[PDB]
Amino acid sequence: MIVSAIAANALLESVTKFHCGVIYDYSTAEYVSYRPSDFGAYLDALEAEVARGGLIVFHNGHKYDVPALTKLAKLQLNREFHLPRENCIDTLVLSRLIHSNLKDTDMGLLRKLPGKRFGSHALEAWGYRLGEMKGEYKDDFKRMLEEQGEEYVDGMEWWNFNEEMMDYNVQDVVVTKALLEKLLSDKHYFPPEIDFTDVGYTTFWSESLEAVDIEHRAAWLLAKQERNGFPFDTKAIEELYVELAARRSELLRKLTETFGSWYQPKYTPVEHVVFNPSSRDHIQKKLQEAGWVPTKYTDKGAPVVDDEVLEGVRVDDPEKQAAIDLIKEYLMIQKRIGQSAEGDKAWLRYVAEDGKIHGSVNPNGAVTGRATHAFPNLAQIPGVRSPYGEQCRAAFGAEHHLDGITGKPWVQAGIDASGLELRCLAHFMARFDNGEYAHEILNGDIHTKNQIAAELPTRDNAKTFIYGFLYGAGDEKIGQIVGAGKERGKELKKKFLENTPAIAALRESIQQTLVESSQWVAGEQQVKWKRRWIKGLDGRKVHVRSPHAALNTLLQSAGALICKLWIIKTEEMLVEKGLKHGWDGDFAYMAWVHDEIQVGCRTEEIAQVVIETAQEAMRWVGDHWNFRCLLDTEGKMGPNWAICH
Amino acid sequence: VFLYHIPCDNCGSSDGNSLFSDGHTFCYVCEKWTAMTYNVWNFGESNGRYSALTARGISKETCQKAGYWIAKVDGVMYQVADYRDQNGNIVSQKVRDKDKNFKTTGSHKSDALFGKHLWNGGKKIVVTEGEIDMLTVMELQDCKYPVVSLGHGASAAKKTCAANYEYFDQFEQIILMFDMAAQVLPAGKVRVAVLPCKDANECHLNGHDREIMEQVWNAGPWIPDGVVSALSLRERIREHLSS
Amino acid sequence: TYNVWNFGESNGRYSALTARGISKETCQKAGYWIAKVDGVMYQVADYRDQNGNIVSQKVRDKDKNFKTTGSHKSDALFGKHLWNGGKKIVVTEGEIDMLTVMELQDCKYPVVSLGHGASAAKKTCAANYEYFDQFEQIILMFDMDEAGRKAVEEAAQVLPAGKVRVAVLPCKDANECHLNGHDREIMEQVWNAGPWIPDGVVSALSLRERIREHLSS
RNA sequence: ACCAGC
Ligand SMILES: Cc1cn([C@H]2C[C@H](O)[C@@H](COP(=O)(O)OP(=O)(O)OP(=O)(O)O)O2)c(=O)[nH]c1=O
Ligand SMILES: [Mg+2]
Ligand SMILES: [Mg+2]
Ligand SMILES: [Zn+2]
Repeated sequence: MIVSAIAANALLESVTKFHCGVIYDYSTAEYVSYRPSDFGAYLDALEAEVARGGLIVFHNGHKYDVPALTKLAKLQLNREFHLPRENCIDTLVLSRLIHSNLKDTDMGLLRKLPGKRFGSHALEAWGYRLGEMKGEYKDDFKRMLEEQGEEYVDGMEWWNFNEEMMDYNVQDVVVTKALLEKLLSDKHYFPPEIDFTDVGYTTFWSESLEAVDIEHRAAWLLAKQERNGFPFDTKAIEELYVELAARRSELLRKLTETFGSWYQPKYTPVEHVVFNPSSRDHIQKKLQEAGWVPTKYTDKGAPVVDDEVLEGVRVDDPEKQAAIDLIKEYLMIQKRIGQSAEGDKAWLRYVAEDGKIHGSVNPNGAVTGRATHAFPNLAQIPGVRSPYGEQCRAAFGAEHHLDGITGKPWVQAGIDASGLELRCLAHFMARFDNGEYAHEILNGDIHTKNQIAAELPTRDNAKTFIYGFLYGAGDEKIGQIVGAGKERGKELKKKFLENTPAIAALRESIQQTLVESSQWVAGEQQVKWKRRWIKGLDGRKVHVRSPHAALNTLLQSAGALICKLWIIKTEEMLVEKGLKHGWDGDFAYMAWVHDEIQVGCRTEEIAQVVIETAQEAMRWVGDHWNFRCLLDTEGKMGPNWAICH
Repeated sequence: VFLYHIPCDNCGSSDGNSLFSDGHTFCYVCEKWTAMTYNVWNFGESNGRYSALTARGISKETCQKAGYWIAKVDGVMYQVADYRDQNGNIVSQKVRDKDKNFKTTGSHKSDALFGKHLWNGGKKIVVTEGEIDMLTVMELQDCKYPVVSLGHGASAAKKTCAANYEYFDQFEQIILMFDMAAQVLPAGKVRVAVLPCKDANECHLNGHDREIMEQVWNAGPWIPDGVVSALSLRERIREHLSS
Repeated sequence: TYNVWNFGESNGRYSALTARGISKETCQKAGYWIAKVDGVMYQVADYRDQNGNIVSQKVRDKDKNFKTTGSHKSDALFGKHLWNGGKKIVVTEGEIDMLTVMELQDCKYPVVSLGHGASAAKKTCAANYEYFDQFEQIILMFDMDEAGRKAVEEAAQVLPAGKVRVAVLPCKDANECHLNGHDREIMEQVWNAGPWIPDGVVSALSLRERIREHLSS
């Protein structure tokens, strides 16, 4: 087992040059350094450690470091260099599962950290937390150039090689080794009956938990689909921007003549301030002086203003009754513009040269094992029920990738699971009601018949209501779904509690398992805990934030892991079936939002093979962990991500 | 840039205050923010108030960002527009009034531009000839896309654009909005669009502002001179045929 | 403007150059140092005469401006006083190129630099005809730009013929080839450079490919 | 505080 550290010139998007690299070994204890001219020797050392059957320890190695080596070894000296995924291990993917909660334990330490490093899994932040940090390269280089007198141009100091870079690379691999010893000094994930610094890739993976293996496979696959990208159409979103940027410049002209300006106190100094519809103070004032009473006081002196009170508002003047609808449309158009094209993290500021969007996906960002999406967020674009939704999802298509050998577009397949957490509930409470609840879910659709039984208008409203009732609501927040009062908010709770009297028994079981005493304060809550964590489906200590969200962190943390294994198995069957992953093959993953997957493939027969084998992968997931239910999915085929929603 | 949330102190919220890398905080609940003449007119002396222009249509934040401020000296209303440098310092001013009595103070260079101190990197640039059209394009695009403007009129196009050559070289597509011309810029890069009115303000105040934004993102290429092809004459060959 | 700035009254210090690629030993050898006046650190180069007396300072800021402290002559070279003969000199274009070349040879070959650059090179080469007579080979090392080719074309006329050799570079000048690890090419262009070939004259032997392709189209 | 997503 060796511990390697790299340093190159730029990010993985545009990297062309190698600068330095340090290797430490666990059998000779040698800081074997390398130079810019020793890159062949560096690759030979890594290939020797692979060929003898060992493990290479990087940090952030799956996302950046290993494909940087595969790119540099090709485009600098013309040689193929691939590391097998069962040899490379990471110490960031291990940190995101072992220390999954830094924001709730990092206070009391901020005396150590500067303040910008609060709750960071970066390698320098663990240098500050382990009390082993000797300077920083960027600060010392900036201080050096200000001491010489030449300017500091762009914050790009990895242009030229020097000797301080090697020293801070040595300190970097020191911090990586001192992190690895603590991360392997854990006992719940690594049993203390064997030393993990001399075992092979058949002992290290399969003589420990399954959560240490599934997380590395997920990090590998999600880094690969991050490197693939998402095909994007630019002209069809510039047409949308030029369409609805000539609408908010009419909804203000038509509206400031209705709602006039006023003098507001800044001898009494006044200023001529005009009506700004994006503010929620000007609309509150102009509705206060036009004859409207809120009768809803969230704030202690101000009302609440949102889309559910701008519908139930009536005034005397019949012009303002039409003006309020234009105010709501103006707020919608403003949010649409700021998301699509004018924001700091807009869509048109993260399009590469080849017409694709690369978004970072953190596989373990939530406390319940749910992935987060950032820079930009491709799990937050407007759906097909919101206005201007289909015109925003039609640009995010897979038919915008014309093929590089025949000049033809591709086909997209999208696969969604059905009744995921609601069927995990029937898994978990099947030991109480003897499994006569997990038979009605398999007998026809669940949400449609729930809508029939509860006389909700839409299936989406029934689906919102059932999880709102299930994850511990109050008396009013499920009466608000239909708009009625707390009388209906009580009778719906009684109707869906007296049907299956096992949810309260399961909740009492969770309360008797986790909490033992909870003292009551008139403004707070003081609880003596017994077990703050919950064993998940693969032994991972899932952290619990509040004792009334215990059913939540028991259901969604067990629902995310079956999707996380399903996305791995549905390519482990496709590669073994005789296909090729990537753009130069037959299929490519594009995006993984919390439930469904979006894959793009070359022909319709390959689409049919993928949409067949997704079912077999999901059934193997359902058989591997011995669920008491029967898991099932549903797939669609199309050109873009508006039919394949 | 957004980093994380701290609890606010004035309003007492839990996740309202947001911390940033620049050192300032901002709460979303309590809305509290933390932290010639040859004489440059001082802002505290000339009674500087960032008022808005009603008859043409210009918000207040546009005048706060671009530096186009109304002075109340001598009992009258002056409209001081400021010119800056790449370091961000006041170099020259323009005092304009209703009678257009220009009072150009400070060191007015031959290559001065209005709006070059905030916008140095990007992909597209829109160049106008005045200042009101520049503020109109910033009002349409909400002050976030690179728009500069000339400072010596449309007659110094051979001098102002020619002296600033490494400034315009950093951008990929240079779009002109002079009059509805200069060739000193590098070729294959210059786009010139056509509008149905005199300028951009007559399109904004009459409902053609959509046709402003359609001419920005899909501007046609620059035909160099009065030479023509044999396809754009197709109507005129018809017209002389019917004379 | 005032006088020659002393290093004691301006807080001088002979250090290295990290972002350029020059160690402190070569700056100690030449006399390129950094003063602290007016708050902002100002770099300064020293001009000497043939004897060794200080005649001029040259002060550069952090934003690449120029400042001459006094009488700026045309017969003053940056790096001339240290050598009084030899068999091979290398003439550069700027001033950091002299430190770049003397960094990679440990002060073995005479290297001089121009006081104006490429804009007024003919004036400072016409008055410096008598200094280059004691030499045996001259290697001009200018920029790979249009102004560099124009300066190396127009500056080889007032020099003695038979000794002026011109070298080519894949970089802009010697400093980018020092930064990007191209220390094997600049050491060959000094010892083995290109001979006389002015633009306009074409030898009849080295024209085979153009006459081959010319009768094809 | 507002919107959007699963
Ligand atoms: C709508 C919603 C879903 N969820 C859960 C339910 C699912 O486990 C997961 C995704 O929800 P959905 O995919 O919207 O619902 P579903 O999968 O049960 O139904 P179908 O696919 O047949 O249309 O997130 C919430 O936790 N809160 C919510 O508000
Ligand atoms: Mg690293
Ligand atoms: Mg679903
Ligand atoms: Zn506040």
